[PDB]
Amino acid sequence: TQFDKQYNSIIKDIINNGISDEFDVRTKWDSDGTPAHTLSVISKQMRFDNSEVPILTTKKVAWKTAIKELLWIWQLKSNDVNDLNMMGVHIWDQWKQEDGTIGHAYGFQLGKKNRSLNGEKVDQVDYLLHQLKNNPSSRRHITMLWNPDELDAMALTPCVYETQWYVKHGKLHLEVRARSNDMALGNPFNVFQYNVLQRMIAQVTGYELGEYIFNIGDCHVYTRHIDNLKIQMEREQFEAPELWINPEVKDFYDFTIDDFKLINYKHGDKLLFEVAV
Amino acid sequence: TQFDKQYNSIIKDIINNGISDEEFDVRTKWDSDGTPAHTLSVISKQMRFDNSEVPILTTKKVAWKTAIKELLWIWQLKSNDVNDLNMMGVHIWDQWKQEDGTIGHAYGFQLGKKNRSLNGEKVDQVDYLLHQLKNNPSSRRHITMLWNPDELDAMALTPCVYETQWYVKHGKLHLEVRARSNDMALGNPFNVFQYNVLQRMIAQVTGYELGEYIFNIGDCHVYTRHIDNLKIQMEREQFEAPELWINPEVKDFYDFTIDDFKLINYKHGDKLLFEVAV
Repeated sequence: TQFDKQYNSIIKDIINNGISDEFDVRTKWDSDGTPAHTLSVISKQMRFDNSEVPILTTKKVAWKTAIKELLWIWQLKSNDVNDLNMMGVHIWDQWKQEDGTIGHAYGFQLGKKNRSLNGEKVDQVDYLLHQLKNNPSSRRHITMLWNPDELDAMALTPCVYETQWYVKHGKLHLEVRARSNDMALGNPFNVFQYNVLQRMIAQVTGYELGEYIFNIGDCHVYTRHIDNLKIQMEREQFEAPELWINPEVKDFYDFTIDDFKLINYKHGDKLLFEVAV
Repeated sequence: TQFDKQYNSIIKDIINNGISDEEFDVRTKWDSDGTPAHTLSVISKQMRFDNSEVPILTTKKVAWKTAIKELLWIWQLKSNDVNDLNMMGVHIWDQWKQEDGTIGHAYGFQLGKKNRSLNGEKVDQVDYLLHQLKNNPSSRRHITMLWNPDELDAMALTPCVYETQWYVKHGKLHLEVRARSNDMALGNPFNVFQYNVLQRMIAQVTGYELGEYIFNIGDCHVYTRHIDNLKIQMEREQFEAPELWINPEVKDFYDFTIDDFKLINYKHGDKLLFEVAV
């Protein structure tokens, strides 16, 4: 089910069939100031049966950071970059508002007590966890970050803004969607990132692992990256590593960064891609 | 393209690889005998159309005039009032009206909520979308959302087709919608066609060529009692896709009326009955 396999397939597709954007996108390369151009494809999907962790081996993926951001969003449910800073992460400071938050985005949405459960207002994460055990057959296991009533109050809108869970035959399946995704930098980080969430949720609810589905709306690549991306497609692919999660954790809110450990993560080498600002 | 071919493919997929929910206590029941209405399903299904044909089912008839009427009520009128739908000669939503005659804060109510700031004025999801398609094409945020997290409990009923994403690339306007769950026998044919029409209405009033139409389904299923007829329908003779005519003179989204729509040469199979699940 290798991520390398499907990644390569999409990337190759975008290169030989992508649609170029130039009065469209203004993205000066933070390096020489020149404009960044993309090639994009619409509606792509990668499916994994969870027989292995979906992660890249042709290029190293920052697994630890993926999990720290994940926890900050889903567990702590905060929009405060400070909390994330205390976790040793600084990749969100560029969106830090006056109060240190990112407006009413990401974690803020997950923490709003807007669902009436047993006479009390509960948030999206709580409601879900409860309904996954006490109402598996439901066709409405949905988390939504794209709140239309507050899009203006968000220092930044989410790429991966939704997920739908399904309990089919004792198995927990997860489907997430990214409205936009940078295949070179953002994608690998996000695919692995949400698989961990599935594995976390499945453990605390007591379900076996179902299928993992990642949907991308606007699938794009920066032209400057194409050369390396083509080099990456020739790099050797190894067997997926093993992800260890503390089997003793039974409460979602009890997972810590220490409870996760990737085991035997063999990868390609350094091949960094420039970031466009 | 051809809705019939892709539809049959999903239906057959369900029949052969579906997973039932027979061991669960389901909220759905048969209106006839009250017994639990079980489904058989597949997860994550997508149907893509290049718009060289209007995606419509020919193996049985699709209630196209109601599809469009419903569309106008939700999108154009942005109404949650069932009485407005009644005046259009539709009574299928009557079962869902609360005392106030509205279906709560669902569908049209979300689309008509003035929540986006635009030129020092608050607009709704539809106005904002229309402006942005012309003024800010290429944005990766051309998204409408019916699934409002804050409003979920104040909705008489939760939407199946709850979102859309539009893509303007080289003049062509592309549309991708998503249904969280879709009953393949009764709701799907209706919903798919319905959204294609919305693509055409918008592409006409924004002056874009028709791009791809993509329909994604989360929980793709069929109710167990519908399998024998679905089996029949699959063996039926398919017909050439009809032609949809939309008044070429309408330049504004809100100027459309049901009369501006007319299907020409719509040939289809005989009546197939399907028990209603509640």
